[PDB]
Amino acid sequence: ASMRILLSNDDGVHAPGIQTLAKALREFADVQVVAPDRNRSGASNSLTLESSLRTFTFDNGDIAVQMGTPTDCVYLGVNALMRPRPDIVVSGINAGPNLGDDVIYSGTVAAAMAGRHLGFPALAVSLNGYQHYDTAAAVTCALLRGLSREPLRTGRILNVNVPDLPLAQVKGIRVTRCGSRHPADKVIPQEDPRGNTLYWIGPPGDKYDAGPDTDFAAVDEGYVSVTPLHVDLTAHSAHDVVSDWLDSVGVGTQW
Amino acid sequence: HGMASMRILLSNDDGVHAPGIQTLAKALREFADVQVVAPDRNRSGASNSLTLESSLRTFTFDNGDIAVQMGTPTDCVYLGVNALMRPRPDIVVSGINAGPNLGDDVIYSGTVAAAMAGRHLGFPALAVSLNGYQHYDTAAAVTCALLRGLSREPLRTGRILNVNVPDLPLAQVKGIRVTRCGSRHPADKVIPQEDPRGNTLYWIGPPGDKYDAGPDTDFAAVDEGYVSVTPLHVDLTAHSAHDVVSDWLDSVGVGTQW
Ligand SMILES: [Mg+2]
Ligand SMILES: [Mg+2]
Repeated sequence: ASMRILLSNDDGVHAPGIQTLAKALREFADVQVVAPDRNRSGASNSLTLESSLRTFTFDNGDIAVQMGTPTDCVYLGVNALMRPRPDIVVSGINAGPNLGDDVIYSGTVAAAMAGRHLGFPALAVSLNGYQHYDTAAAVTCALLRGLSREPLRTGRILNVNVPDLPLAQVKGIRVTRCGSRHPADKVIPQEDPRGNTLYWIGPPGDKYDAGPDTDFAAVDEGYVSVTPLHVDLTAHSAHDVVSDWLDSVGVGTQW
Repeated sequence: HGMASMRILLSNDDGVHAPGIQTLAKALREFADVQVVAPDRNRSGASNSLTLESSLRTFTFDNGDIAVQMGTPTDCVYLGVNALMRPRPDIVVSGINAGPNLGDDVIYSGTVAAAMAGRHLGFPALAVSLNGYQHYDTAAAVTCALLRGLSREPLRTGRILNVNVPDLPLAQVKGIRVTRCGSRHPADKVIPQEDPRGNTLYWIGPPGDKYDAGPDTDFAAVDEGYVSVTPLHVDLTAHSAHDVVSDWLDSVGVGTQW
């Protein structure tokens, strides 16, 4: 009768986002934290395959995985560290948005995606700023109460982006689709003291597809954005064009 | 016709030293202008990860190959396209990977991620994976064929092609199928291993069993000795769930007062 939540993030176990959320969730749910030991923004859906992973348990039960990715954390949490397995994965609250085509790089999104085969759809929660963690926590709690009110029948992952506003100013929720950007192109070089050039990944590309039905627009307008995600990367609409193309260029056929 | 008619950024996730990338490099160099930009070590499992908290250093080998030190496959393509290469590449080719990248494994794949990073270029990017370790020459011939195809006629729709090659002599490959990604059961094994001081450390276990591996899937194509070609995109939206999620929110009163 009580929800059992595996809580992770990509900011790391000590981040205000995850700690604020953990506090809110523990009011009405059982919560196990399994999270990276440090900041893994940009970890996307990476997994540690070449080495075994070391865990550390804090006094309050929180588990940190040393050099663990967000996916590593959920993998260990679901398969080894929680008995019995969790009802759900919640990942967040992230410091900063996970919108549009940025989502494939997101560690926060990835931890949620790793929980896609559990009893409840996974939640990835990101704040569009750094101030109103309480607002994002309230939205998450509402969603979780929601999921115990009626089953959500389709969608294994919800990507939630919350405006960085006091709760009273959040206008509502929009169900959205992922927008997109032009390709990022600006690298930031910086010389080391020996005059060798090192390279920083620069800013994202300008918004391309950010119209009224997108996650970008919803957040800009002061709404919580909720996008259902899946892991199928197939571009189904391209099927026939590719097939005809192959025949036309004679690849895979003699004639 | 043409020893260097196409400019290729060649990357992988196994790293610059991998036989799969070196075999492919030799094959591509017969007709293309090839620049290798790849990880300095095996980054299998790197998915679409990228380095944000630190700057990246490059290392150039004697043959002109570039490794990005501690670089992920996405780092390599991002840097290769945006800073390192002149002229810029016409296309990204990622591979040949030692091992399959099929079904829902693709989102965790460093090989696929490199190709995905080149999706905005003149030609659609290729990720190329061999279903095993032996017949790199087979995967190379298949890759060369696709590239020659792209120079004969441009591909209209589809920005990334995920190519899986059966580990067979070329003569035994039956043909080519355009496929969709299948999917697996979740991996569920954790392999514990005590360190010298008695601490338990954990290894990620093997992939789950195939779940969706029917006749239209990448899994089935490879299993019956065909090259699988799946067009991929980066849009993670489950568009078919939109109405269900909307109706659901309303029915549970989340986001509305009533
Ligand atoms: Mg983060
Ligand atoms: Mg690999």
